Amino acid sequence: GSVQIVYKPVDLSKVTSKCGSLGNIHHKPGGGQMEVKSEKLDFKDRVQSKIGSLDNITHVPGGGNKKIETHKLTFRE
Repeated sequence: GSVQIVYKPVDLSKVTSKCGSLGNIHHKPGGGQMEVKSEKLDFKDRVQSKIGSLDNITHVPGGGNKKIETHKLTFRE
């Protein structure tokens, strides 16, 4: 009972951008008020929590292109 597996993916992709002039970008947030009351806080096994955040981001990638590629081969008898 012979088994023969061949996994030959080809990818010639191009995630491309072109942008002549990126700019003149103003991010002027006007402040705020945050209150959080808790008694107890238990966490376990790969928890990702934020509690009480006042957070400003300005993110101007000239490019900002992303490619995510997952090859997963699994074999069981």
